[PDB]
Amino acid sequence: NARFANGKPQSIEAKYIMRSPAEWDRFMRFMDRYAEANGLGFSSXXXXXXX
Amino acid sequence: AILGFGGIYHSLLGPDTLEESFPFFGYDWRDKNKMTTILGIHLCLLGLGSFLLVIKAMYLGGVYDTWAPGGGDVRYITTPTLNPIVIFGYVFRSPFGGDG
Amino acid sequence: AFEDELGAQPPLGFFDPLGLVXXXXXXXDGDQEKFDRLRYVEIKHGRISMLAVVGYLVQEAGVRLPGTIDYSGKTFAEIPNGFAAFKEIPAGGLVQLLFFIGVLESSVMRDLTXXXXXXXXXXXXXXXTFDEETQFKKRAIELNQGRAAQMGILALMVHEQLGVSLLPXXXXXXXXXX
Amino acid sequence: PSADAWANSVESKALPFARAPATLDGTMLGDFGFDPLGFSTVPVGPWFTGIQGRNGEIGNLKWYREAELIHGRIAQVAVVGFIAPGLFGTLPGNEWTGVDAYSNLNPLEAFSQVPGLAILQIFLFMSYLEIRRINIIKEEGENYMPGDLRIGQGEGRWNPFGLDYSPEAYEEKRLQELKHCRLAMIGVFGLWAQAQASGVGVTEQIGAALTTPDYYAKAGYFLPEG
Amino acid sequence: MITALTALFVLVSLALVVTVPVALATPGEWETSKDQFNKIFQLWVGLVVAIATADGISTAI
Amino acid sequence: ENELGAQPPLGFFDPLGLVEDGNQAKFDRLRYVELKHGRISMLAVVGYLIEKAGIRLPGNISYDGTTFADIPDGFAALSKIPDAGLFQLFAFIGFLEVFVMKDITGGEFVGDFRNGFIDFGWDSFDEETKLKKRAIELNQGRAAMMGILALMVHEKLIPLGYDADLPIIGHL
Amino acid sequence: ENELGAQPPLGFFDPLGLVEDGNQAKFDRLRYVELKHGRISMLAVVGYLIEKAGIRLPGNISYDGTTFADIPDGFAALSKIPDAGLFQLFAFIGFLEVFVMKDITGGEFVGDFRNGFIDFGWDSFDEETKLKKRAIELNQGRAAMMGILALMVHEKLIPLGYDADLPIIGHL
Ligand code: KC2
Ligand code: KC2
Repeated sequence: NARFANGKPQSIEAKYIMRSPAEWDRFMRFMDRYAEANGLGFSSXXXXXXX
Repeated sequence: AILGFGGIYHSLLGPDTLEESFPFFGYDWRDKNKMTTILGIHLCLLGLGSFLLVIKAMYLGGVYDTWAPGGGDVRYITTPTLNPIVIFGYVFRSPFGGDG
Repeated sequence: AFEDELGAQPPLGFFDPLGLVXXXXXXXDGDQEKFDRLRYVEIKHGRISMLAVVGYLVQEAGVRLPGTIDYSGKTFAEIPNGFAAFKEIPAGGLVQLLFFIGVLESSVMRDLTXXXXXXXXXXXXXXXTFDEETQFKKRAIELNQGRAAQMGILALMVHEQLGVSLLPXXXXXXXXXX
Repeated sequence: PSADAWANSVESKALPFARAPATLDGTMLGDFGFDPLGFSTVPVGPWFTGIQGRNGEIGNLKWYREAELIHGRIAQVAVVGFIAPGLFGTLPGNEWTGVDAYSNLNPLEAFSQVPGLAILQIFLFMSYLEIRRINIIKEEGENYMPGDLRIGQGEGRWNPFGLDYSPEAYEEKRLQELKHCRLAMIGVFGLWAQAQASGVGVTEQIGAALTTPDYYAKAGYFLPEG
Repeated sequence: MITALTALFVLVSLALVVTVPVALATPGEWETSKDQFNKIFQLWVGLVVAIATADGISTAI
Repeated sequence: ENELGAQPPLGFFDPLGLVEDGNQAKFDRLRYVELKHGRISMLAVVGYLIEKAGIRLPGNISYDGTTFADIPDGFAALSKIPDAGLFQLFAFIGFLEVFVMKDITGGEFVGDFRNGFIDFGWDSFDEETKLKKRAIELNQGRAAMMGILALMVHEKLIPLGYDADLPIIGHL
Repeated sequence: ENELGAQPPLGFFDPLGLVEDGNQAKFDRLRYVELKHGRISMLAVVGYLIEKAGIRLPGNISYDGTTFADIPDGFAALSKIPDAGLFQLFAFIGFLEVFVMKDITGGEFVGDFRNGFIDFGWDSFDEETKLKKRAIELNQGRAAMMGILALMVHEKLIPLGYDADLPIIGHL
């Protein structure tokens, strides 16, 4: 590598199964609070004060 | 002077709040729909502004090139590169040395 | 005013030695002697003469569109500046000129109407129209501008078929001493 | 002046600058008010059901809806017929004479190569599901529902599966079918035009624009470990 | 003739840059004098057009 | 009058609203415009198809030394007829148009008293000579009016139509 | 309508009794089934005789260098048409069959409303318009339907009908 001009730089499939599973596995924790809950617009100055 | 006049207009003689008699141009700053519509208008005009260069290089008089073959010259860009791995491979490149 | 009694202006004013607006003297009751036709038919010849004279100056000045007029081998410069300029054109070109003239003529700009069209002289489709007092003048100005071009373009027709082009007529002897 | 229905003009939710000529009316499920030129003001009756039936009605669409349904349904099967020969296996041909007529991935040229006995048997089946529709137009008469090959969940149409879907979800499905019908027709026109603009299929275009083409791609990794 | 037309064009625009916002920031004198500034605004653009023809003709003469 | 023209599968088809007046008088004139563009575009497509088949006359067209084979197929043909030939079209067609034999007076139920010989006339079949055959000629025109807008645009982007058919037929 | 197709020698001829029952409908069905088989068979033997007599069109049928002369007479012909030709047959003949021009509903007492000009004559000849001409067209079909069963089963043995008239005409 070292100026191989890579995309999000990366030279193996092994780091593709590091980018996606470490985003996703700290994403699925975020989903476990915010799944199955939608809508409820509020029209205020940054309330978004739902729980 | 056209843009200067209308700016002096709506700062001196204009509706101070647009949402009284102009609901199309009025907003709340909290209307998430209406603020995205003003985005989505302005994104189209930046979009049409970018093809306006693509019209300039391909069709209307061409665009100057230093890598132009046999000398720097105004030339028409007949075949640009629309491969997204080439194109978005600039954005996902590193910002450090020689990547750039 | 709409079109009546316009264009009668000093030092002359009104003109009938002949009898053709006197409605009983000459060429009368034969055919199409409606004065509002002849009223109009003056204006259109004036309008075509105004574009003919002004357009001829821009032709003779060497102001030319850059490029080729066809792809059978005539550039815009190869059209002469003079009278044979409508000759040296592709005939299928001259088809197309007359056609779009005819499209204006059948539908768009008046050519059924005995008055003038809607254009209302300013710039664009906005059409800044004249209201009361100035309009009686400037519609009759268009008539007098029309007639001066009608005398001007035919003057010119007599010139260079009997003489040389306006570029050599302004590069050689022209009437006065100067 | 029978098409004077541009006198009263219902809002075109499609075109907020233009108007809809009041025959759209919000009856039919697909209506969101798109009629920029016309054909809404006039309907046409089924000419294939009658010389008597050649003439039509004044407000009943039923037939522009079908032509929207049939073209849209064929297009949904069609977009897979362009795309799926590239993603999957391409059917080894050794039954009759002629080897590898199937293997072509361009769907316009693979049409001509594959033997005339094969697309005939498609045309015979695609026939047979449609004389069926002739009889269903005759039998149902003026009770006619614009879809209806007798496939659905009620009536004992045919009903294989657990098609238990409630009448509210039934209204969703007819809307979801129709929205994909309108979307797939533009898709087949896209796929038919890309197969002319390049002589390759979709997987040889989209799978070509994801490659780092060979004259731009770097050489490799020749650094030693010592 | 171009130099004289742009000389008039600057001197009109001096009056425009001065007298227009003095009449805009006046709550009374806009609605009354608007037909005095309409005559000069229409004259001003109609002088831009008559000066663009002048360069247009007298370059490619 | 009315009760003619379009038909299955359209019937009265004015979908943009250009004639919805309820007035016959504007509809009268636009009908006879359509008859005339009917009649002209029909003889121009069959003129186009017979010119494109290589069906020409023998000999020179004049003492310019232009044969009938010299005059190219397509749009150029009428354009590069010699001018004195184009006057003689005008002199003859213009007489044939405005006053003699065809008189188009004012758009008037141009009936022109050329009613076939036995065929297709009154005191015979009711359905046929009008309300059908009077309807087909118009729809024949409706095909051929669209045939030239094609044909011109086919010639506008490519060469002539026989040179459109040896090379590419697919779109731009 | 009922009394049609039953002129001498055979009269009404239902030998096996399949119109032994009643209804107009299955007699309606089998009539226009019979007429369309009639109309198709008649142009197919006239299509046969004009092919087999050597009447062709010069020029290629496609880019292939397949001329019309290279397409042989008989049953190799329709099969060795290029496929994109046959799919343009099924487009046009299709649109002409169901839809354009030739309405096909259930056999509607197929009138099609065209025929000629002074010819259809009810109000002139009530036994010439139908019951003779409408009877012969049925039978000319009844000949030609028996012509193509003939046309195949002859050509199933090697010489066809131009080839079958240079060698042997006798049976197997
Ligand atoms: C509207 C159809 C039509 C009619 C009714 C008609 C009647 C007559 C009569 C009257 C009885 C005579 C005596 C006559 C004679 C000539 N015609 Mg003919 N003519 C018709 C049409 C055309 C076209 C379309 C052309 C043409 C020509 C010639 C030339 C040779 C000229 C030359 O070689 O200089 C001569 C002598 C060609 C041409 O003008 O070439 C410059 C040419 O394009 N004609 N023509
Ligand atoms: C039912 C009678 C019939 C009608 C009404 C009709 C109408 C049209 C129309 C416009 C309305 C167009 C534009 C058109 C165009 C072409 N037709 Mg045609 N066509 C007819 C039928 C057949 C048959 C049997 C064949 C055929 C062909 C071609 C080829 C060349 C393709 C090529 O060689 O590349 C092209 C371009 C041959 C073919 O498909 O060759 C593979 C071939 O066998 N067509 N055809």
